[PDB]
Amino acid sequence: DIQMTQSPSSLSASVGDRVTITCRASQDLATDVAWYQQKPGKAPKLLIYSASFLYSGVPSRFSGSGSGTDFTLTISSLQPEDFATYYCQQSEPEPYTFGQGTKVEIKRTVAAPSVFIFPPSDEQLKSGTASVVCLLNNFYPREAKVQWKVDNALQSGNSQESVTEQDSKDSTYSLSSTLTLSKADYEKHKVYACEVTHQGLSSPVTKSFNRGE
Amino acid sequence: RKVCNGIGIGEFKDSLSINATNIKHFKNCTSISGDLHILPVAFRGDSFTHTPPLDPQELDILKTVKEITGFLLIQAWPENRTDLHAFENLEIIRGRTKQHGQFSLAVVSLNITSLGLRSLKEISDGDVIISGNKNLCYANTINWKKLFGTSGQKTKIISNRGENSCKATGQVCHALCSPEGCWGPEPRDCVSCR
Amino acid sequence: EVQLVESGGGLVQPGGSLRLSCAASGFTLSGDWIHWVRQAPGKGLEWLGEISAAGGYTDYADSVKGRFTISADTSKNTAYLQMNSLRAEDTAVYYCARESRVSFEAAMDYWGQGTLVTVSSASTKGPSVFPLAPSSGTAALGCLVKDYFPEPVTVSWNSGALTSGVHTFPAVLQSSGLYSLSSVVTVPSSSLGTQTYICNVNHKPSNTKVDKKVEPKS
Ligand SMILES: *[C@@H]1O[C@H](CO[C@H]2O[C@@H](C)[C@@H](O)[C@@H](O)[C@@H]2O)[C@@H](O)[C@H](O[C@@H]2O[C@H](CO)[C@@H](O)[C@H](O)[C@H]2NC(C)=O)[C@H]1NC(C)=O
Ligand SMILES: *[C@@H]1O[C@H](CO)[C@@H](O[C@@H]2O[C@H](CO)[C@@H](O)[C@H](O)[C@H]2NC(C)=O)[C@H](O)[C@H]1NC(C)=O
Ligand SMILES: *[C@@H]1O[C@H](CO)[C@@H](O[C@@H]2O[C@H](CO)[C@@H](O)[C@H](O)[C@H]2NC(C)=O)[C@H](O)[C@H]1NC(C)=O
Repeated sequence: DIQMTQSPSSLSASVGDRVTITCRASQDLATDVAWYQQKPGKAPKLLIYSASFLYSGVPSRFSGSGSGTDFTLTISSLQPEDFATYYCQQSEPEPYTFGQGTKVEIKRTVAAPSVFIFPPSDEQLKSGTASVVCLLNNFYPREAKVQWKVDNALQSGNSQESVTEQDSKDSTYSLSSTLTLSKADYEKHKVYACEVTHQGLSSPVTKSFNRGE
Repeated sequence: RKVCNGIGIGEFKDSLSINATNIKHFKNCTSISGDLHILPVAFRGDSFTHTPPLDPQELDILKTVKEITGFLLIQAWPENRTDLHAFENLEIIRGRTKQHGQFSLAVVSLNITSLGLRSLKEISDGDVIISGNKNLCYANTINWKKLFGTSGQKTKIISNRGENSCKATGQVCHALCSPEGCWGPEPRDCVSCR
Repeated sequence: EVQLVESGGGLVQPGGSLRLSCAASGFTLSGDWIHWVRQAPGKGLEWLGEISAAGGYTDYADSVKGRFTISADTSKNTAYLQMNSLRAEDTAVYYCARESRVSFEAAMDYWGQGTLVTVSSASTKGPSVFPLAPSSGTAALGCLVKDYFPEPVTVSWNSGALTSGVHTFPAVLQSSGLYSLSSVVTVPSSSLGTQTYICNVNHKPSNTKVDKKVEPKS
């Protein structure tokens, strides 16, 4: 096959920044390169064909350049909604090799999480398992430390986190941490606490509840 | 071996259905002396009688039941469940008492794809009505006449999954089954083997 | 106006087979070229093959030749991807896409939403759904969607009438080998007594929908 090698692998840029993504073909493709934008959980969307031609309805901040082996996609002024993975494609002939993608994430000002805690439901408890959920809502940057304390004892090996993809409007993230205990373990302790450390917090924030109260 | 009262008798007097509060009383029962009713009210719960909704997992309590002397009425079932899993060990329905004085087995408006009554060898008296189970196949494969103990017992299988649709989707007896039919698609569901 | 919709994704045991469908609307498959492209979770795009429904000409990636094949029913305006002898590594979102006629090249101008095929020696399992009760200005509430397999589930609130402030988290595989996620929403605290909140969970791999009303705990 023809190889299509994209660089950089990822980038973090601010709103209004110029962004340049590169794609190198292993042989001469003339101008037979297309570019796509893929948002998470969505199908790729066609941006550019024949290396430099803007597909109908695509914003003019997107442009493409190059011929032969070296091709570039430029976003003249990055917008928050431009968070995506961008792909080049060898568009002629088969097998139409796609590049490995470049992930573009948005850099913005610090924003503190709003923190919430949720006890297990009585419905789940009758089933023999307790899930305790901590929510960190709408924060930046992504990096956060979230720790579970049960009657002041730090928990390890019994929680998992999930983080949303960057919001296309304000570039923030949200995060869930879920602590899993047996009903028996859950019922032998009183205080359930989620402690959050983050750049936007002057000191860590704790949300907690007392079982049964 | 343990005999327990059915719905309407003893601990189950004035109960409409097996339900969250009464289902514990069937623990370890091998024979129901009376009838079993499983109704939508069981799963919805009932404010008037202070009955919480039945956790469908509690139905597993019934797996020890081998005999019902009266009738079995099932008009609600976890939509999640493809067969009558809790009754996989039921061997005999006697129909000494019958629903409306007529029916010993009534399986009505469920989401099941097969009956799964793999241990059932006899329905001594009463009619069988299998009605309105839109996903249900396999029921017409059973030789009901052979399960029956009283001349003139009837089986009516109405408004379940169309015969053509069961054939088109492959929901017919496994190749390993004899002509006696089956309770579902698996070799364990065959009434008898080839 | 042009739309493509893939269906047929779900759990397949290793060694098993599956046929995916791609329903076109707004244009006829006959007269155009359609491509199948897949994407393993967190990975890049891989072209699989193409078909001209008119004439029935097909071409395939070397990686799947002999195992995957493409067909089309012009009366149904639907294309198909037949996949034999599936392996764990074939786990991916499968897309169909129309080849554009803006130019000579195979720029792909319309894509379906994709359908997720999971190849695993595991069992299909529908989700348990538990409320994340509010009030513990703004109230947060949600649903915990736990212990399902395979992916994916979708979640809406009040049948899609509530979208503002909703976060449905990426599923995470638990140590049990079953997925779990939460969907949360923030709403005015003052609305808790006057607005019903229901999460609608769809687990297409097990053909299961679940609705859960989430209310303040008493
Ligand atoms: C049927 O679904 C339930 C869960 O579905 C429910 O979630 C509840 C919490 C409520 O919100 C309901 O309204 C909602 O529909 C599953 O729990 C059940 O699966 C069983 O779960 C048991 C505990 O996880 C487990 O012990 C069983 O093994 C499991 N059943 C099996 C054999 O898979 C579903 N029942 C099925 C699939 O038969
Ligand atoms: C569910 O079963 C319970 C029994 O566990 C029923 O409760 C009985 O109800 C009758 C009629 O109201 C009373 O005579 C009994 O005193 C009740 N017994 C107990 C222990 O509570 C209940 O009625 C059933 N509910 C439904 C709808 O079937
Ligand atoms: C009601 O029963 C139907 C029939 O079994 C269920 O739909 C099936 O779900 C399985 C996955 O477990 C699919 O593989 C089948 O293709 C489905 N059947 C068809 C052809 O529709 C349905 O899930 C049940 N309802 C609930 C709420 O569980």
